[PDB]
Amino acid sequence: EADCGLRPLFEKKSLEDKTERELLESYI
Amino acid sequence: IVEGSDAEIGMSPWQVMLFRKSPQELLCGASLISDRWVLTAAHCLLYPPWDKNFTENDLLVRIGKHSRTRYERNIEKISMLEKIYIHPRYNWRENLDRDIALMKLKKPVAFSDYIHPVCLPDRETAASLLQAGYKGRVTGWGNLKETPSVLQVVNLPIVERPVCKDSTRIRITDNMFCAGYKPDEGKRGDACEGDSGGPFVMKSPFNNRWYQMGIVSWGEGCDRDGKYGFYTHVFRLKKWIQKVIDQFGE
Repeated sequence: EADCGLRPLFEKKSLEDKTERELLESYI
Repeated sequence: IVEGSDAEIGMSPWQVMLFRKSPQELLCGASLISDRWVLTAAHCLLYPPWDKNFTENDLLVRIGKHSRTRYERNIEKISMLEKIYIHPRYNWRENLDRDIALMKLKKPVAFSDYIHPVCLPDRETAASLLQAGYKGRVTGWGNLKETPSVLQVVNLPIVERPVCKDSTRIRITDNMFCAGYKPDEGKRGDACEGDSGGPFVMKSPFNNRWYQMGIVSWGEGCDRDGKYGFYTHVFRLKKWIQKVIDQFGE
């Protein structure tokens, strides 16, 4: 809840998921 | 989930499986918003025509799952339901307006690599992210076609309101948004039957946290050209969510 939205196996590991970039690039 | 791919392990740690006790049956998807609270669609809990009017001791939640069928020993956590909460103005007879339900867990879950809550959006995040052309992410163990062994993942662009409204005859409300690719965009993907209650999430480029903007609610068929999956507008109803959760002491 205070640590929400941060995935232990991804954001907390500084690892990009398979299709994460598809979301970021759509903000243009 | 139609026209998607397998989830990575820990890709959707807020993913919750809504499960019927007797008979043992996968019922819906759901989202984990705290160690104690689970968010889902109301028609998973209350849709009388399909004999859906479940009480607390009828259901259980399975949290941290990846496999659809296989029990995962030290990974998944099963909890009973203490109390079911359905929106006061939920409308099952017409268009599934306010298709949102909260569930209080008897047994709070400990966070792990496979279990972690999703953020609910504040006003600015919802305004900055819930915009047409912006892509979100849908997850579920629901149907792969109209007619999975593991959790399925699809990324879908939010569709502007006029196009959502024109695509269907069913009445559209401001408590809904639709998502999916247009026929002239080539790409495809959609939620399907069984995916309801599942989160429609978006990653913030500002604090790089994941926010749940929607709940898989309804649609006409799955992944059809000129048709779009409809999602419960979580923030529009965040006033109800706040009242339910903030009621009790920790």
